[PDB]
Amino acid sequence: PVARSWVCRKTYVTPRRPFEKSRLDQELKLIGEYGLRNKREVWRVKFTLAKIRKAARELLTLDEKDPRRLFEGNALLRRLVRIGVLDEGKMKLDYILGLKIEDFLERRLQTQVFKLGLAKSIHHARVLIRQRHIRVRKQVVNIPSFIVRLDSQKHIDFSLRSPYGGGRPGRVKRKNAKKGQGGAG
Amino acid sequence: TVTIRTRKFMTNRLLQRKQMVIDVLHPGKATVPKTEIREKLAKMYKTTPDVIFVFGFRTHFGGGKTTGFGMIYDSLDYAKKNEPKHRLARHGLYEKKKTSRKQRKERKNRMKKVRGTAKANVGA
Amino acid sequence: ARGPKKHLKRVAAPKHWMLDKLTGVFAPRPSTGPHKLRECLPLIIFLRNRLKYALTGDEVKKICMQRFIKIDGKVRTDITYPAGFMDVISIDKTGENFRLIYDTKGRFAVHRITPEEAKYKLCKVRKIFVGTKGIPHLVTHDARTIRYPDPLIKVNDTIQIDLETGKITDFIKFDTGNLCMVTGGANLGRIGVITNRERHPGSFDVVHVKDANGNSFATRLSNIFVIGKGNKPWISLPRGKGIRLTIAEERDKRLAAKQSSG
RNA sequence: UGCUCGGCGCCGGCCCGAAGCGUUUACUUUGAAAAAA
RNA sequence: UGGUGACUCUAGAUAACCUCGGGCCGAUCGCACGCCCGGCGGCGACGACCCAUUCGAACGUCUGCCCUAUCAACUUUCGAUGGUAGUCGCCGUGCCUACCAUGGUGACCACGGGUGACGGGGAAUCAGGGUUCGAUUCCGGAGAGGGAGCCUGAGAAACGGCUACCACAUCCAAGGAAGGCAGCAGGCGCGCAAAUUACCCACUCCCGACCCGGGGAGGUAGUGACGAAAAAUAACAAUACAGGACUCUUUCGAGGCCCUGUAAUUGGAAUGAGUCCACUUUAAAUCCUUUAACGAGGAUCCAUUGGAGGGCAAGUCUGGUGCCAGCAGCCGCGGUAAUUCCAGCUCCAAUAGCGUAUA
RNA sequence: UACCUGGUUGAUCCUGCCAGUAGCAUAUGCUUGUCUCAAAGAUUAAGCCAUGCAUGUCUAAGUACGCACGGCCGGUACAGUGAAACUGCGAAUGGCUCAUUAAAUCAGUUAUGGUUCCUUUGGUCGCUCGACUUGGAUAACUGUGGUAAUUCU
Repeated sequence: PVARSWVCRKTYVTPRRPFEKSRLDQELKLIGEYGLRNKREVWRVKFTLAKIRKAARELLTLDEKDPRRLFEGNALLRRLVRIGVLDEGKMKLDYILGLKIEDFLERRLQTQVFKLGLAKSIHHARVLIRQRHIRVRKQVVNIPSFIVRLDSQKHIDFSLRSPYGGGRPGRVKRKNAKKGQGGAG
Repeated sequence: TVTIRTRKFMTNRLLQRKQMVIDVLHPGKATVPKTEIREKLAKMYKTTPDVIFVFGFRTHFGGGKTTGFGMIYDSLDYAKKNEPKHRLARHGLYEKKKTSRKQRKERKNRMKKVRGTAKANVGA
Repeated sequence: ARGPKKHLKRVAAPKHWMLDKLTGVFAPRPSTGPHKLRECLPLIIFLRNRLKYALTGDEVKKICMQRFIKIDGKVRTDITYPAGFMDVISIDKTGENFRLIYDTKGRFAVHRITPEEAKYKLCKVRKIFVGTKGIPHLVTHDARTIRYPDPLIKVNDTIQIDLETGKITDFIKFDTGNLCMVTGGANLGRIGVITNRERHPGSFDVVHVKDANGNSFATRLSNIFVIGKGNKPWISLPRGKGIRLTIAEERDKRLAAKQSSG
């Protein structure tokens, strides 16, 4: 009898047909497009999409003017428009079934850093996010699997401890300057 | 250099102290030790560096803001009255014995092995 | 199991205590007292959670032993004393008083009261007892035995007593039309008006309670605690008035508060 | 669905309310009571 | 008098009893100390026959459990079914006695046997419908080698209490003493199978005459690839050249910004493991966060596991033995032209993880 | 995601099973940089255990003549802290295991009008018609012995 938690779940899912052409090439296309390490991340996004789709199907299996269906559907639409997957005009329960995985991956942190113009390439954006250079809402983030909300999208700048957007110069510049000063005299 | 702003502050006259939450804002520096926080909060509150007990300072990710808890008493006797002993030992106002619990347990078993006046001298 | 239990686990506690999961394996088992274990509130939980006057279990005991705690007008020095429903808590150091009554949902809520209101306590009689020499008795819900009551007091007629002596001051009859409180159950903490009552022989009687907004519900007879003479109550109701407003209106009010705040 | 007591109105009285009773079953629908994780 | 849906309920009245192994009817202790004229007073602590209340416990009512006919009749006055009157039990009743009648259950599965059976709240799988598991932190039940019997106590058939049995076993001058880790660490045995003879009452509670003492209940750290979540091993610029997205010399050629990809050509920008000062956390540290001084160009600071005929993504590559050695979950490859064996190159799959075997 | 593919024939349609494909929880094998949680002698043996620990407890309010410390004007005993011991309370809680048990345990719903209950809370405690404090025993202590040993006497 200890004070523990013992609660966990698997976030990704393994596909039924591992050995094929079409969606394997599609997942390679997604990895090479949006800059992902492996297929566990894209399987994680597919599992989240499957959970959202299952919740939407179990909402549509009920009837109109049901308080439970209306409450959970309004909460789901409000969360999905807070994330930024949907549009303000298309705030209905039937628009959930007509979205794809790249709608989720446009709100990823690396994609937003690359499309904000402050990064060179997608892999450069990923390795720059992982190396603690970019803050949001004056809080320095480290992780690239960051779902950027709609209200926290215009507050993505360089960190104040970074050698790019204002700060101390880095390790190799000071080392090169000290080496040049030692060699010159 | 170091900016302190208070929140969630309340005074309980039943425990004759003032408990509060201290946040430390140090931009781009190492975390401030508890002593400097003690005279900063003391000179903010116009109280001598004697009756302030702070604990549990955790630094957020990024090194820009820390959170902590602290209590300000009214007198040193009341600070010695209702306070845990380890913070008094941290301030050097209290000292505990250094004997381990295994020696105490074996001493208790040796004293329970005997009976009478022999408990004082046979059990160490 | 060769005797009574002395330890209570953390998840075995009732939900209205509102304990957390990671801080320990054990929970404060209350001492035996006026109220039942499943429906009570220990002084330690109320003091260290509802007002946060203490932080540890030793500090609330240092609070409690110094005779700064008055429950039902008498000084209590126990940390596991069950402070149940409708009890009064008096703090003479800070000049603040609390009355333990339910919220709109099934949990206890804090309720600041004036000291002049903190002199009486509504109690519900459980049974009518005759003594050893033809003398009438009365047993309340907190087992406070009162000798020589009014002879118009029936089996389920709530009374108003006084704390410092223990005498009967007033009472409210149990009739259809009086404002009522419910203790125990799924729809716990609702304010309504008693309209009907079914009499089932050999079983539990069920009454019908009508809310002020036209809502109607039902509960057992033993979960009925009448507090008012008709429509006007005797005790000041807290915020929300025990109305049991629905989930969608709760969300609408919460977003109204959020956009009003900013 | 009807045959002893009294109501929101009125002059021995109309209506309503009600102590009492008014085929048992399954099925179906609303409520209660239903430990926590 | 009072109540229940209902008393042989509570109370009222009369005539007795009331156990010496005995129901109560205060010979107990602190604090502040007092007014009236030796008596008279406040706040408590302890004990107490009684009632109600609180944690409960106990025996009952209705419904619900895996397999089996190579278990179709079972139990009976050494109680099986019911009746009368008693004993015991805290009461209710064959729970047990003395006397009575032969009753009770069963094909809608009794009875008998097995279980690799603690039961449930639950877990995995999952269109729908279902299958399997549940020793395992919560609830309830049973036991402390296994049967048996008890003292004390309100509550025990108690075993970190006692007595006797058998099985094993410690010390011994041999006359006698002392035994119970299916508690926390640890050893042997067993097995494919499972960790430290560590620290502390600070956090959560528990017990006591109780702010103050104790707690292997618990909390902390170590072992830890059972399993789960996140995620390093590189980015960019110029020279390496095949020409398109736009216009064009019948055709090379060329205007060519973004070029797109690639070779140990070069170049400055960079942070992380690790070494470590300090701060912080904590009963005191370590873990994490913060911050100085170090710290990457074969960034050796060197990423593995199985496969390359079909299912089943990926070579008629080369050399060797050539139905031998072997591969192969299934078809089948092995015969001196092996897309399957044994080595080197390239390539595909998940990638700090991958393959194999039993449920 | 309400999913199938190879194999009997000279070749073609079927029943059919074999083998692949995915999760799960036990062991084993190869390999290994950061960090947050976290299972762990359960399957065979409810087999045997050397060792150390796991249950003890005082306020103003039950007993204080241990100089073990210790206050003074000492004569209305007892200033105060006080080991030890008598007394009352808990040790029937917590912790471990799944060996018995197939209407047995347990689950939901009911009843004790057929009983008990430590402690807490509330009531009762001059309701009886008949000393301004009674008695002797034992601890602890002092002294003195047997045993090879015990929380033995």
